[PDB]
Amino acid sequence: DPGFGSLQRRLLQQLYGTLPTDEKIIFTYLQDCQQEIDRIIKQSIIQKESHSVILVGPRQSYKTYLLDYELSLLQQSYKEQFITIRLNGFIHSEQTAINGIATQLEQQLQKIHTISSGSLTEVFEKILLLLDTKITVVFIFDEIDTFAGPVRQTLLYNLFDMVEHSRVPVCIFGCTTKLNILEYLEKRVKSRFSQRVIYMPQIQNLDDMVDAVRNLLTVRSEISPWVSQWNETLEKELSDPRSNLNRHIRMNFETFRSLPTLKNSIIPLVATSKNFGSLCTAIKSCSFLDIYNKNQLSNNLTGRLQSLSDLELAILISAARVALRAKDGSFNFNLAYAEYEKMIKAINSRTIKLWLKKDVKNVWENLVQLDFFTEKSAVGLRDNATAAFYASNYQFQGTMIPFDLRSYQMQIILQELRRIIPKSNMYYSWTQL
Amino acid sequence: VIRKFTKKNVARAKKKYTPFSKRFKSIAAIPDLTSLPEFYGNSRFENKLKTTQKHQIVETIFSKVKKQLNSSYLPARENEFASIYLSAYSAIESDSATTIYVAGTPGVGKTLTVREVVKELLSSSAQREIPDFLYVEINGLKMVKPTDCYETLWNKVSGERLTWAASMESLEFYFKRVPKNKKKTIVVLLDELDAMVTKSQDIMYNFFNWTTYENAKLIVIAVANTMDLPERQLGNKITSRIGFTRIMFTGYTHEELKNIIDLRLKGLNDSFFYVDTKTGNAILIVRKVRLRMSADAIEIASRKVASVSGDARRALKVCKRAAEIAEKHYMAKHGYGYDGVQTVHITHVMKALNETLNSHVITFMTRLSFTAKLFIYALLNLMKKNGSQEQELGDIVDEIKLLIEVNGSNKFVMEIAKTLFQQGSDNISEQLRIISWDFVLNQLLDAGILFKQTMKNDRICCVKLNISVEEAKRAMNEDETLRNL
Amino acid sequence: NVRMMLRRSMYKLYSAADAEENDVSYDLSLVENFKRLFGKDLAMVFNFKDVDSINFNTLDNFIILLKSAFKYDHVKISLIFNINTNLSNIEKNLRQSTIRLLKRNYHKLDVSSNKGF
Amino acid sequence: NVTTPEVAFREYQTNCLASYISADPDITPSNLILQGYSGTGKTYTLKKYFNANPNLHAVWLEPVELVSWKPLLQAIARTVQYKLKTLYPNIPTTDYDPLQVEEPFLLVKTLHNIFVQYESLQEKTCLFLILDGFDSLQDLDAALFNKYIKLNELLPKDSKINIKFIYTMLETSFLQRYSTHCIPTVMFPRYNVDEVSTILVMSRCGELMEDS
Amino acid sequence: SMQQVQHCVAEVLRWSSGYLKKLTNATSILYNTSLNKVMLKQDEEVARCHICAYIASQKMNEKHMPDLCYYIDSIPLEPKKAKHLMNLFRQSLSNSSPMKQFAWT
Amino acid sequence: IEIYELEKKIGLNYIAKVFSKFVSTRTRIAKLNIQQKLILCTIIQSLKLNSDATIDESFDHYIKAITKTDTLAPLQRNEFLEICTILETCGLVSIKKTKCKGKTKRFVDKIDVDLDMREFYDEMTKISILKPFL
Ligand SMILES: Nc1ncnc2c1ncn2[C@@H]1O[C@H](COP(=O)(O)OP(=O)(O)OP(=O)(O)O)[C@@H](O)[C@H]1O
Ligand SMILES: Nc1ncnc2c1ncn2[C@@H]1O[C@H](COP(=O)(O)OP(=O)(O)OP(=O)(O)O)[C@@H](O)[C@H]1O
Ligand SMILES: Nc1ncnc2c1ncn2[C@@H]1O[C@H](COP(=O)(O)OP(=O)(O)OP(=O)(O)O)[C@@H](O)[C@H]1O
Ligand SMILES: [Mg+2]
Ligand SMILES: [Mg+2]
Ligand SMILES: [Mg+2]
Repeated sequence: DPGFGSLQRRLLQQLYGTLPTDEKIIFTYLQDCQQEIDRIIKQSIIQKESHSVILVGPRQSYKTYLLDYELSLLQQSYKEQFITIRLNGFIHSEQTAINGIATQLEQQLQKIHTISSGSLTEVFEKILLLLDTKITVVFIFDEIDTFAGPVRQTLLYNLFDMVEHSRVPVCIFGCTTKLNILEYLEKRVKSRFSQRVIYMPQIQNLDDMVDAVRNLLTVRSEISPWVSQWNETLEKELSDPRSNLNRHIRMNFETFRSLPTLKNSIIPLVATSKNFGSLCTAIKSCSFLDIYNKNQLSNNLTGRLQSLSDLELAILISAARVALRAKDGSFNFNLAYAEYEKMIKAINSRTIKLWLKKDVKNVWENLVQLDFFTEKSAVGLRDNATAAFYASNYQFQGTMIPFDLRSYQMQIILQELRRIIPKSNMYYSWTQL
Repeated sequence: VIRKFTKKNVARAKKKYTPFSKRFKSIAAIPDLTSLPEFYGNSRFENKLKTTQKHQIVETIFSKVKKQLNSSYLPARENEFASIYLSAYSAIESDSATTIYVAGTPGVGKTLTVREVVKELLSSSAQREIPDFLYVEINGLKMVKPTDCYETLWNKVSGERLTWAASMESLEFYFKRVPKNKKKTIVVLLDELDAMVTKSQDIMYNFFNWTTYENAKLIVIAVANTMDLPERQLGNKITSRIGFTRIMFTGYTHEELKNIIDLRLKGLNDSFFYVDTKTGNAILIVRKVRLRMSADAIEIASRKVASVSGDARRALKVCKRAAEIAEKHYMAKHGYGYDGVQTVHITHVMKALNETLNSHVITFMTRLSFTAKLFIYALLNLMKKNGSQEQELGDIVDEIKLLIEVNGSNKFVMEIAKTLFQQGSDNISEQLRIISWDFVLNQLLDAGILFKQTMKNDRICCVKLNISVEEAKRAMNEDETLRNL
Repeated sequence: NVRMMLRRSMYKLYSAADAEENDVSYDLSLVENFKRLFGKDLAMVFNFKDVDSINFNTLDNFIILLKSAFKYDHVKISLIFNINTNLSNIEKNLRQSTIRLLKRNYHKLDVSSNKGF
Repeated sequence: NVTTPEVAFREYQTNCLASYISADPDITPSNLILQGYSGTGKTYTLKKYFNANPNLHAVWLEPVELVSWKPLLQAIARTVQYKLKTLYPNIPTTDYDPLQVEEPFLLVKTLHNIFVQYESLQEKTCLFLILDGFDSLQDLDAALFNKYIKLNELLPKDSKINIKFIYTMLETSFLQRYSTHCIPTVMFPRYNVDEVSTILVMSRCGELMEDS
Repeated sequence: SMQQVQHCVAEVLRWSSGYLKKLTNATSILYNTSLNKVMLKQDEEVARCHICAYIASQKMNEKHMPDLCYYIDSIPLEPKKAKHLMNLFRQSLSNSSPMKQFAWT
Repeated sequence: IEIYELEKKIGLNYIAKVFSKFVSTRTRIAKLNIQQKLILCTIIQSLKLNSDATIDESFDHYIKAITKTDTLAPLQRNEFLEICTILETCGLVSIKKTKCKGKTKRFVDKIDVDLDMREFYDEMTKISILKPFL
């Protein structure tokens, strides 16, 4: 059935957003904000007016999506009128952004018709001579908050000076998740900034999510013979308020309120269907969404507890008992083994094997590996590479004492252990202190 | 030869190492540097950003207004101008070396006044009342390294390209040992002086100690943020050498900002334009349309900006934003695309001024999901009971569980408890965290609403509110469910 | 740390291989491409001086890091542990998976000055 | 156009791999995560999936060997161009040195310079980079994975070679640090006792029988 | 500040009654909005509330009682300066949301 | 000499002109309205209790002081930071960005005051409605 293959490919590329520019999907709650972006681009590329603007919104809130849509829409009619320089706050540092801007300037200027040669002082001086009809330079500057540090903000200073005073028209689109982005800026940088902040729209009601799902899953072109029947199946499942798809949209609205989150589950529902009737049954039932939701929680604390052996569960209950009785919540191997040994004698007195410390050591190491115990006052994963490098050159005191004396703390407490251990388990009576 | 690491991206400038002190036999053998071709300055990139235009772009009535209010394109700076011009003129005429300290808040016209003083001095030197001088401008924030100033100034003096230490000794020898009849006066503007402050203060001491030399003929105009920058960040030697007579650039009053904006809009306010009604293109002297921007709107914008900052950039940007809002409404109502009286009203000015005053924190928290609001609400309850301002995440988990299990007769909670704890599904076990727990935790950390401690234990890691508590409560008081319980 | 151990080991390996038979990254990918760069195969003998004074977490992580070279067909690795106290001190500082890894081919050799007079 | 293999207790994971991995870059995610603890069949399922589909172009890297971020970048730069030479031997190429990469933007520039010389190809294809054990890096920090999520955005959209990243993770907390990025994740839960018994029998009886 | 608002509207015009209470409430709301939105020099501040009271009075004459009379003379400033500041206040705070949600009736 | 030839022997008055030109919290307070004096009272009161308090914690104190007094309409957080910027311009407030020193260490913006406390209480006790806010 090549028609179902065509319909499945079309549904997948609608869900990945990789349609052509004239066919690309903009949601209703995203129109006006897009139109605002559509003004600023068109005031820079076409009318040669310099702009600086920061888009503020959470992750996966269609900032990059709307910016790429605007650049691709203006790319097909005004191609020689602008160049694009992309910087990212994660990849580019404060010193490597100059080289990134320079090499992007050569690979963009020859694409229409040197800067990046020499030392950093020479390259920055040549950039300042180049920037400080005319071709509009458009800066897309993601994670702008990483360059608004509390020490010195040289690149933001120079770029906003390029917006303010240069004879070359410059458009800067910063993007961030920080709501209070204007307080991050230094006073002179804040003075040179245009104070134009666009906050991305949030989903306000369930009808916005249902309308966006309808936009994502309706085939508005006739490239398969199965398109029409799929459209009435989708409209029947979306217009029914008591359907499974509306229930899953409502669950996403209350918990995540994220259309990429829903798309990551809808994509393997479409892709794993083999024919048209299987796809219709899958979208009517949405049982694959339940299987997806079960798999997304399979490596959490509950699913990791349900994979434990009897001795592992016994040692974990013993360590939780010792941690609940302790005031700092701290324990070691010796106290947990004492609690385990007392528990096994009190079970066998009313058989169950007592394992020796030599064999309980491996169980303890697996429990540390499965993130049930943490080392006491452990920082863990560091935020940046410099702090991790400093941590790698220091010998911690926990790594020099024997393992039976290392202090540990519980990731799950005994009250949480009693809730999800079944009452038919043989160690269930020891989950209450 | 096997190398322990490689540096395969070395970019080394072609700058020489021999300083100026070793290129002549003696002090008496140095020739007249004024009569030298490379000395004292005696653009190749401008062609690269030009293209051919094949569309007649439509400039409306407000386009000339918005181009007019740009900072790139002095009624209120006449005493600062007089002081700086008198000091610099007296130092040029008497072959003296001096320091002029200027400081102020952003956008109060410091750089503009210094550049106008320098242009008027060049005009005076063109008609021969003062000896000829070189002008050098060094911005501390446009330097990759702070020592590049040493590389810059000497390159403006001799035309040579040296390394920074060799340039520093070259400048030292030139200022100290070269006689005044053999050299030329140099006026150097040090802009953004706080960026030239290092840990050892080498550059600051060198630049303000060269001004104390007899043979230097060096005038340094140092532009800074504050009056007490030497008394805070510099030693007593540099503070002594800078001096005591320091020039304040105070913020503009509302009359001065109003005069600046009216001097921008002098030729186009209350004027007439030829506007083609089919397209909207406006031509200064088909409908004759009269353009005005009201003086009351400009006045109150000047009053607000003058009370806040005195920033001329802020006043110009507020007026430009009001013109942009009026132009957006005009192009919306007239159906004008991109290829009888038009008034920039006071409501547009008040829309421009309030746009940076409306807070999207409460609006952002109002439109969050139920689980993020439940997180914030439980955190507020913990701050109410134990009063810590930092709450453990396990305490938030147990407080969320308690708030669910106590209000178990609330209809919304009855409808949503299976969603929070099983994702609406059988075959999914009772979970220890709610659904989208780390999702809303990372969402509130991304927005800057929360601060999270760097620990690897998820329960005793603490979380602090980064915003004020009453706006969080306010946002929690808008919701119909969290109001009830 | 483990990174310095690997970098010193791979610099020593590359220096010896060039000293007998363009530079590479001092990293375990040199073990991967050793036959492609030198033609012969490889036998590494690791001698750990003063194991009682080393950080046993760092040594343990280096042992699991060296375990990753078993999937390459041309690699043989020998380890020599110079122990000064006894084996019961070093079997309680390593993890049990490391002990199970080291048990498949190991030889004790009690060589000292008091051995048999 | 994907063959779905048969893994004995990883049917959902194999179906998810068939759903997410394809030769079309138009319907393939930029980033894909396979999260599971040790001995859960992540590597086994990924090898069976790529062995059942030989048209998929995969580059296998082990970050546990690479130890730090700089040899990981150099390994990406070396192995991508080696695979591209062994994939299209009739394309004239310039051999860029992988040791030129000391910073992530240098990786972006090197990948751009490698990919612009394959524009004579007819169809857009995917190059899959499997970082099997990303959080097993001994010099790991929280900011490193953020540089790899956004790496496709600094690469040209209209390229014939479109790089796709497949990550493998061990710890749940490391994955849950990046939950708001909404990367598609397939999770590999730990086997139960009957499953590990069956796997042990069908993986070890053949060499227990033929022992000397 | 209730005594100040009462004194200013008493000087402008000529207390639980409906029209006088609504006039004082409107004058208080304009005063509270005026302290933040319109920024006054030291002398002109002394005549703030009078101006606020004045425009409140004008609104009543606009609707709800065309017979109510008011005299600008009670503002202590120069009458040109007082009228100009009154024009600024009236144009700036007529379109405010508290007086878009107010109940003049 | 510069002052003499800018206004046009040199006497005592020009030396005093230099020393007054190139070199006060009573006059700064007197140039404020009743809303800005109210904010400056709650800022100093919030800094006695904490002395390491952010702008959000200073705004936190100001809302509680209004609700027990009901003097002037309560205003928003960004309107509060604007008045703090007005008092920044006047010199009564000195806003810095420094790192907090709790369990979670990040960079926060906090209010510092350095005005003369002897002249602050004299200017505020003349106004009757501000005396609850001392
Ligand atoms: N160029 C693009 N073409 C198609 N879809 C895209 C494009 N860029 C992003 N998307 C999709 O948009 C959704 C999320 O939007 P987007 O990536 O723009 O968010 P964002 O707010 O910019 O994110 P962040 O803060 O993480 O940078 C995802 O489903 C993603 O796949
Ligand atoms: N007196 C003035 N007359 C006209 N325009 C002015 C005046 N002062 C400032 N401006 C405008 O404000 C802009 C900013 O002024 P300027 O660059 O001199 O500020 P600054 O005081 O040096 O501030 P910063 O500390 O941020 O460098 C000028 O480019 C000009 O457009
Ligand atoms: N489903 C299975 N069917 C058959 N054999 C299996 C299966 N799962 C695992 N195995 C066997 O167990 C071995 C371990 O699996 P694998 O290497 O894929 O684990 P992993 O989860 O990737 O581990 P790690 O995180 O430690 O690298 C496989 O190499 C294979 O021999
Ligand atoms: Mg983005
Ligand atoms: Mg300046
Ligand atoms: Mg593996």
